[PDB]
Amino acid sequence: YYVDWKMLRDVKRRKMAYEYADERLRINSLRKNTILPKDLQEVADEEIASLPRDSCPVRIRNRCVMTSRPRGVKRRWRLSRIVFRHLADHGQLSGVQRAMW
Amino acid sequence: KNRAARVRVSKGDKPVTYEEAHAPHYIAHRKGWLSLHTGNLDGEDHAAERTVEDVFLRKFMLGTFPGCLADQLVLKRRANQLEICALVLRQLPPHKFYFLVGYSETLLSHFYKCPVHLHLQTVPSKVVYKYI
Amino acid sequence: RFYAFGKLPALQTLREMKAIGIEPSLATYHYVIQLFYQHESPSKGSSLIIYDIMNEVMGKRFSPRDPDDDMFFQSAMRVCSSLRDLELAYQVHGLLNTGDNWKLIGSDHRRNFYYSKFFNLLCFMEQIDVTLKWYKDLIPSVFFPHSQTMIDLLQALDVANRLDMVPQIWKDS
Amino acid sequence: SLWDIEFAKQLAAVTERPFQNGFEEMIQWTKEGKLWEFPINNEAGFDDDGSEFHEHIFLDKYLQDFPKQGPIRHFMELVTCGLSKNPYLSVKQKVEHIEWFRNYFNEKRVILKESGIQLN
Amino acid sequence: VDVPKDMTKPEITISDEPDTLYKRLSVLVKGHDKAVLDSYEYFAVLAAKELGISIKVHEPPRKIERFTLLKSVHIFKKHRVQYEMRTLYRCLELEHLTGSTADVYLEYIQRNLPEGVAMEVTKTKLEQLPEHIRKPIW
Ligand SMILES: [Mg+2]
Ligand SMILES: [Mg+2]
Repeated sequence: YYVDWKMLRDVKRRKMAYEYADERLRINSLRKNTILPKDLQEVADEEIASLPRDSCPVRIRNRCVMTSRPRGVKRRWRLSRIVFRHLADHGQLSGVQRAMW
Repeated sequence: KNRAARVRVSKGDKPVTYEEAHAPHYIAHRKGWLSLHTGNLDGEDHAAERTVEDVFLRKFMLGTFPGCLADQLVLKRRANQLEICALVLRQLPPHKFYFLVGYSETLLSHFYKCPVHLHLQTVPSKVVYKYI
Repeated sequence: RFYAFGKLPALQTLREMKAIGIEPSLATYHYVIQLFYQHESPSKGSSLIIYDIMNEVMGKRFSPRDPDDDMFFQSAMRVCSSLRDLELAYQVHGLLNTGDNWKLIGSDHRRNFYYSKFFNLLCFMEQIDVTLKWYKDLIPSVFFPHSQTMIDLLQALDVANRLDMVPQIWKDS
Repeated sequence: SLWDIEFAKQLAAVTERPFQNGFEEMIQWTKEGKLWEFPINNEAGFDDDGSEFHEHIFLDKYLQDFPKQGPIRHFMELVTCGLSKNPYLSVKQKVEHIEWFRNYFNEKRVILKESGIQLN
Repeated sequence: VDVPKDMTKPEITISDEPDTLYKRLSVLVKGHDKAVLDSYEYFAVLAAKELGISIKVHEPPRKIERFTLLKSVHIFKKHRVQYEMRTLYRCLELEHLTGSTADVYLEYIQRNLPEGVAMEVTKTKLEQLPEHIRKPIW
């Protein structure tokens, strides 16, 4: 079990987005190019908008990995701010400490 | 009032480990880090991995040695091997202790795909820093 | 397994292989020491032959690569306990520690035989200066005292008149 | 030969003691592959198909079949140049990209001819 | 008293090849707490003096990374908690080394790396000239 249904959704999304990365890239090559004619690019356009909607990366969310919180995340530990503090304050995060200066 | 990772003052009878008697603002000042690994240093990678690994180890160890864990775990990571070091109450017969040592070390070695060492230090009763 | 005097054809075999270039295994030498022991109890000359065969065997560094080899270092030392000869036990030990000591003894029972007998020799045959010394090294560290090694320390302190080491050996025992 | 294997096992059984030291633990572990090799080289374990830098940098060979003067040369020389700078991919994979393009352009001849440039 | 006899069996071979020369070899140790880096420095220097490796040691400026999070679970934005991670450095600069010596010294040093520290090894190696450049011209 992932902690939340939402997290589940996200796992799927990352899987699909991993699978179609090659197709998406190859097509958006054509799409993003001035050199090729527009007639290729409109077909290529429908091509990439044909692809399953959950395969596109912008639909991914970086979520807290233990607690599933959608924001207030620190990218480095993939941790919610709350869970991060909870680990660091027991000193289970090496080299992390309160800051005085 | 800050509450984080604190053990509040009771009527004055409460036994408190050296660890538990020091609030987060004392980390790196008086008490030290319960883990050691390269990941949180300036130019380094995979901090996240090691954090999750850590969390799972504390949970796992706490469940594998029920009731006999004295203080929180110490996790040293060196050049791809993790030495877990624990303070253990004497509860079990040394048969059960060695069984669990071997069982654990093998299990976790196959889980995390790296050599795992386990070092048990045995103690009569929870070492007491304060009150009591 | 048949004749105790069938060591003479076997001895011939022991020379035979030495002609064709193949270095005799520790298993070979073991069986040699087995029949040579069965004929060592009544006659002490075959003893001298085991001791000299061993004496040539011990100037060398081993490669214990054949199947049966454990009982060699079992019975190579086993003879010195019955015949009470310590020098050749020093030699068996110098042999053990040489090539790979660890690889030269197969089992824990057959391991404690070794120290039972060897320390049996060390205690009565040698000065207290040597016995007290190898005591603290062998006993708690490697393999633990049986009854046979227990009685030996008792008879070692009666003859040399040592009343100082009784509390120590008692607390250890 | 199963008997030779049981012989090597019976030999390795008398040979193998429980470790007498740390250095032994580390030695057996290293030979086993559990421990790391020192001094560390990060490229250890991965040779990348024994390829050499010219099977990476110069992709001209796979542009042999493609219209030589067209805008397709422009586009494909860009794709090519991109793959030339790409560390994370193998030779095989780059070539698979190239071929997907071969196949996709050769899939649509129609749109290319109609486009105002005759394209091969 | 009890001494194992004939305990040594090193295995070394000499290939005919011209072992690689290292003009300079820099080793950067990052760690969290200073004291460990000092002990490590002591050990490293000592280890090099015994191999006659002729090294210098200096200390690169420390980096402190700070960041903030909210102090409360729900809503007081006015209150925060700030965390640090301090990275401290030592630099071991070795000069005029050989290939084998480098591999040994580095093996020894790297094995003994304490758990809270990291290491970066910059080897500048000496090569004379490539073949096709020597003195041909096309
Ligand atoms: Mg829920
Ligand atoms: Mg987003």
